[PDB]
Amino acid sequence: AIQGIEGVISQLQATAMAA
Amino acid sequence: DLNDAQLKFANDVESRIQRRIEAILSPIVGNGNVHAQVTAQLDFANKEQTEEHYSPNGDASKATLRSRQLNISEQVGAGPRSTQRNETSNYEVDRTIRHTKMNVGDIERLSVAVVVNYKTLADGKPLPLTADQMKQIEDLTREAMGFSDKRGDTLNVVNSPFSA
Amino acid sequence: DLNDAQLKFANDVESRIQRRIEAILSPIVGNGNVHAQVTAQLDFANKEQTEEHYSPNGDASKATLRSRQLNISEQVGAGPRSTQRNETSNYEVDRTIRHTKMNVGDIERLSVAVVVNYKTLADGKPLPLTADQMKQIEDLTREAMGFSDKRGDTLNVVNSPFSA
Amino acid sequence: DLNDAQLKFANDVESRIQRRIEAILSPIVGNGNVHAQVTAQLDFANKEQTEEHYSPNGDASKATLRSRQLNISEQVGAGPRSTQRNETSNYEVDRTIRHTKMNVGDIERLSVAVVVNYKTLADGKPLPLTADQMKQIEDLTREAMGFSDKRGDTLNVVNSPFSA
Amino acid sequence: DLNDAQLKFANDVESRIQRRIEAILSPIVGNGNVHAQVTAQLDFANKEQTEEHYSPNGDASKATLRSRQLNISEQVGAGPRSTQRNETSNYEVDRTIRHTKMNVGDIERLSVAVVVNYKTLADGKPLPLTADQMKQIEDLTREAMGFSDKRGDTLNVVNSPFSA
Repeated sequence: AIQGIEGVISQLQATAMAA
Repeated sequence: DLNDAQLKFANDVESRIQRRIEAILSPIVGNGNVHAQVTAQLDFANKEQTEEHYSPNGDASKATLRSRQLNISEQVGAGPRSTQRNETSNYEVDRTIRHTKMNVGDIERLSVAVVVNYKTLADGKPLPLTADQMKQIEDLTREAMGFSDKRGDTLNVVNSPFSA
Repeated sequence: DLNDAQLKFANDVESRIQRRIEAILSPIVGNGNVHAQVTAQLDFANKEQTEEHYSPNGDASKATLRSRQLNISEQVGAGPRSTQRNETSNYEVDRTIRHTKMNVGDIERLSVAVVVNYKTLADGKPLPLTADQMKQIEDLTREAMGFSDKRGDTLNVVNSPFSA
Repeated sequence: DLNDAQLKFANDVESRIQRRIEAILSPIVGNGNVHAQVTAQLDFANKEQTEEHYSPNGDASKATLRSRQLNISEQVGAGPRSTQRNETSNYEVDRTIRHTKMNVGDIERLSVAVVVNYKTLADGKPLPLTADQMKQIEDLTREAMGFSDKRGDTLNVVNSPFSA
Repeated sequence: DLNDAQLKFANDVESRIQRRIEAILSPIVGNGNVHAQVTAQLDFANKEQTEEHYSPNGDASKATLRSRQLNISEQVGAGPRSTQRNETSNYEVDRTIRHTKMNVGDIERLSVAVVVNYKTLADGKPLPLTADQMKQIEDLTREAMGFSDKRGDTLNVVNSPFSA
């Protein structure tokens, strides 16, 4: 989904912050 | 309802472009010796876009690897030669996700009509302007209107004596 | 109900296009020496569109890979040659999802009818206009109406003496 | 609603660029002997981007390894030679994740129109400026407007006598 | 809302750079004999970055090991020789994780326009400055503005007589 890809990029940002 | 708000938005944008053109066209041509009107084709369609890009890794120099198994066998007895190469490679690739929400109310195509007056000297003869001055007016109007070729903007400036 | 609102929306759009044309056509032709009327074919159909685009990866130079298994065997005994190549490739592709909701009330096709008057000199003879002036009026009206060829816009400006 | 706020934001940015240009153009050309107007194409589209980059490890000198199994066999009987090399390598790669949220309201393309006056000496003759002075004005305006070529900025400064 | 705060932030930064330039340019050129204006392209985009770096271990001298199995066999009967080497190595690698959150409001590109006056002696003749003095002013302005080439900073200082 478009919103699904939005969620994927959001989880990538989450990984960035966690690191 | 919403259509009226969009129309008022278009009217305000057109009026401000008109005023910006008039502001620079006033000092040289003179107050009232220039009239311009602007029409704007706007964008009131909500668009949402997600873009994914993968960097190519077909070249061994820029290819990033995690695990690689290379089984090589050469049973020379060209004669009864027997070559066998089993290669397995797992790659990691660059990834770029871009999420874009276009603004509602952007300008798609702007066309502007400008008319200038003649020059009445102390005698009163309406002497028309020159080619260089017309080119200067065209350039100034292009600068004021934000003229662009990707949008498809059209500009027309003509010289004619104003009526009484 | 809703149809009346759509009709009033069309009437306001047509009136504003008419006024924009009249505004530029007034200073040169003169007050009352120009009349224009606009009709607008509008878009009141709700459309929703989702677009998916994949970048081609048939060329090995732009192909992005995650895993690749290449088993190669050559048992030379052309003689009793035996070549065998088992290739398995998993690709990652660029992806672009665009979601678009078209605005309700957009313009599909605009046709505009403009009529100008003759020129009555100090004597009073209704002298018709010239070809250059007619071309200038046509260009100005095209600029004011936002003339476009993709829409299918039609413009007609004729010169005739006004009645008493 | 939000469109009006965006438009006011654009108006304030344009006014401040105009004032910055006028501030430097005033001391040399003189008060009122310079007029400038600015239009700004802005960015009101919310964009979010995540970037992943992998350092290439195809060269054995920069390749980082965790485990490596190298089975080598050579049964010499070229004769009945039999070479066999089974190599398995697990790598660790450099990784860089960048998450970027672009600001809403950035400038995309700035075009500025500046007009200067002539020079009236003690006699009163409107003597035009020189090429060197025009180049200096162009450079000063480019500095004030933040002229850049990546954006696609256009600047036009013309010299003409101001009207009464 | 937030855009106005960002704009005020930019205005304060530009004003302070202007004042810093004026402070050093005042004692030598004189009060009022120098005017400068600053524009700043700022960074209001929130960025978050995580960087991982692995030290290469391809050279046996810098390679750190935890477990190593080296099976070597040589059955000499080159004749019917049979060499076999099975090597398994587990490595420990240096690792550096850097997490960076870039500041919001940093400067991307600074361009500064400075104008100086002429020198009116006791007679009153506006004598222009010299090349050495102009170079000194350029160097002082570069120092005050924090001139850098990575940012892409541009500086323009011109000499011209001020108007009355």
